[PDB]
Amino acid sequence: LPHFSKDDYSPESKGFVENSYLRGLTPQEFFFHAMGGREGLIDTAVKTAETGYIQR
Amino acid sequence: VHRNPARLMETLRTLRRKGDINPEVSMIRDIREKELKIFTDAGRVYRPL
Amino acid sequence: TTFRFCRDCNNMLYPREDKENNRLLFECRTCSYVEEAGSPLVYRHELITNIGETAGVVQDIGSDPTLPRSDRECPKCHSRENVFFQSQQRRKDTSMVLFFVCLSCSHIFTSDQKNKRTQ
Amino acid sequence: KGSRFISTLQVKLYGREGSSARTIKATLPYIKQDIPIVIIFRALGIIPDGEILEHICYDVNDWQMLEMLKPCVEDGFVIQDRETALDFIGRRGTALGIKKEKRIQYAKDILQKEFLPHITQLEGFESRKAFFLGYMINRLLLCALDRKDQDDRDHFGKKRLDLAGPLLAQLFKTLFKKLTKDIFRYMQRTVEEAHD
Amino acid sequence: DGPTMREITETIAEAKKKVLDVTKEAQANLLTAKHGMTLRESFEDNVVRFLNEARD
Amino acid sequence: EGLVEYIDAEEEESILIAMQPEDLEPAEANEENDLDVDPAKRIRVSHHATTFTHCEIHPSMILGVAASIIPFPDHNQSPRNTYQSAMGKQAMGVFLTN
Amino acid sequence: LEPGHAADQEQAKLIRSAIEHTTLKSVTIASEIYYDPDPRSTVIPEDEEIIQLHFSLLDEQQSPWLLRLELDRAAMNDKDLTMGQVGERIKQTFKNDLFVIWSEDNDEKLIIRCRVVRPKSLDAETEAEEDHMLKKIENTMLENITLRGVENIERVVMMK
Amino acid sequence: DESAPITAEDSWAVISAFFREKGLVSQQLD
DNA sequence: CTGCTTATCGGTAG
DNA sequence: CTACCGATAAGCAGACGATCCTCTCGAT
RNA sequence: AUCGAGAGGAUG
Ligand SMILES: [Zn+2]
Ligand SMILES: [Zn+2]
Repeated sequence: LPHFSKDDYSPESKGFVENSYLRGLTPQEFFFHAMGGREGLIDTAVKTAETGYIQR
Repeated sequence: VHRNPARLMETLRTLRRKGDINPEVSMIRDIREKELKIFTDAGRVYRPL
Repeated sequence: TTFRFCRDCNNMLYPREDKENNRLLFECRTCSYVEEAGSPLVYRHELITNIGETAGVVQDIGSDPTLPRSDRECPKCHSRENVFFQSQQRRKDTSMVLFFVCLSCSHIFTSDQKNKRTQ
Repeated sequence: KGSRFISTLQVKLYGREGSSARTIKATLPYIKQDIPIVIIFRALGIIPDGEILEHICYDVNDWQMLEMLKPCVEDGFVIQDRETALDFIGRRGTALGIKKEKRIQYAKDILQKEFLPHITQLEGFESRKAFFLGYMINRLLLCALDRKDQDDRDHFGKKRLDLAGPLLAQLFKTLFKKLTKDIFRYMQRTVEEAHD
Repeated sequence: DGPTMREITETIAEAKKKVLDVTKEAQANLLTAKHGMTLRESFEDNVVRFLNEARD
Repeated sequence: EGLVEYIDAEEEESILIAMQPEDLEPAEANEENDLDVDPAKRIRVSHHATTFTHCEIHPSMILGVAASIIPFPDHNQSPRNTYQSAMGKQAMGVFLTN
Repeated sequence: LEPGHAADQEQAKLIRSAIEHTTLKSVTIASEIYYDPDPRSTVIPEDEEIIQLHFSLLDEQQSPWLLRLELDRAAMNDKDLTMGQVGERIKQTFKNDLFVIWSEDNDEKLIIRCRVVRPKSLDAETEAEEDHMLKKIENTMLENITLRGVENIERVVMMK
Repeated sequence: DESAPITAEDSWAVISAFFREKGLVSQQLD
């Protein structure tokens, strides 16, 4: 994200959330977290169609 | 082509930051490629800031 | 490598052996023009490549904001001013080495502590 | 400001890593086959090799760049002149001999209209379209050598949004134009009569 | 627990700072590649674990 | 007056946006491990680059019209945030005065 | 492993580097062509003693166009190979129609040198070009040469 | 003192200013 | 993302 | 030294793409 | 009544 220098390979840069749900997420953290969850929906959305094509 | 976008850029951005050149128009200086695209297409998403 | 072009018609050159006297002669399939040879190197492939690594470096880079800035020292001028980055040779197997460009001298240097470098 | 003439162009590169000859061709709208870049340049109006390479590669040092272009050059020694550079561009049917000059006057304005309609679509521009077609090539290669990555497609700023305005346009244009030749079709039936 | 809390973050402290060290190895090319995998890869792996393993 | 510049996605490429106006360029203490801070406050990555061009308005502003309905969205596992977003739009209320 | 061995890891290595596919392409720094005419006195000065060895006449040409192959000191350590084994497999492929040389592992620059040989005597017609068939051999060389192991087999791992 | 920079709160006034102007469907209007 | 479609490599009779 | 009549590659595109429910809206 | 389009609900 543009709030980062280029070629930064450490945790904070590439999607590791230090803080716990209780302490709360930080601006970058949240987006990243968002970035993955988004994958969660993707599958249960149209990867089910295959799973159900199999059964049939 | 242009030669020496040291000032060309900074008198492109100074003009936009006065309202002269439309604040909606985007201006991309690329040091590492030696480029300068300029955009005025209808359908560009921007924000602040 | 380097190959060359002809004057007069300006096309590409295609090497030929000098039967009689044992040497090399470039020429174009346009007119007749023939120069002699430079270095005996005709073709080079390379599969592993050390250039493409440092690409883009200007006299305008020491202003680019989207690039880190660290506590190194110039082998030559000693100013702690610099920017750096990993090989812009975006191949799959490349090393993860840093490339420091001095501001106060525009001298270019590396992190690598083994391995020789000739820029 | 010119409707929606989506006329698409593609610069290809034949043979995968380690093939024999890596020949470079292109998709040209309204023609049947892919056509070697060198002939395309010639058909424009840059005739000599080694000036050809001056619209493409931009640093007469980086050689691997230059070396990659060899086989393209060696593809177009079969065509060397302004004139017949457009001859190859002729095969899209059979002129049957009837159109020998006129297939040029077909190939001539195909590189006025369909080939890169932006940059301009006017008559007297060729060195505008070459340097660019020479810029499509510097990118194509400047990837194959693996010096910069493949182009991302989910990048947001390189997509657009058809909001309500241009929507209406893409519609109104169409409808107005349809009304436009409704009048034409009513006129051919006037005089004929008067009328009024 | 307060003193427990300190300890958790103080165990994402050293389990992040172990990464800044392997990064600062690979960047000065000492990181030797595991037979079979790319350099960048052995690194990519080295870290992923170091972070998971910190979390657990 | 030159305080704000409408920034596009592409142009987003060449910039270095700060996150918090105040705590992204004051001075050094340094605060990373030094006595003392609030144990209960969260752990902010920090500012470590200092060559900025821009600065972010307020983070919260990455969110959308239904998303800003959530309270503490940054304490929920994402899908929860997204999940609600779909319901705020079948929830019942004052849909217009007229 | 063979039941006749169990936890001898030195055994497992033997198997690994007799299974793992290794193309010549995977150990080549830079494949280059040269015009070298005088086979006894090479124009390049990096090879001043190769080229000074080669003890022929024991026993007991020619070829105009060279072909060089620099090899990495690096991946010689990983996949286990003495320069010779390389050389012989190269020759084994073409047979008696290409000369072949190489430096020793001890040296600083590891290199190969080859020259096309040698169709004369009972002929037919069209005697020209040759430079095109030279490249198609440096091309066959990289992408059709095996060195050790079976094909279809990439990285091989020592899992316990 | 008019010299000193923005801080925490002050950021928000800038936001309100924005919506005061463009409202909310600005794009769809514009 | 299979089974059927359509063009080259070449080991033997002619 | 040639067609010969065979097999194999280099691919022709291919019919497919979860379940059951609730609303609203425009056209034959 | 019919065909075609969209929004949502459960597996999420
Ligand atoms: Zn010439
Ligand atoms: Zn210096």
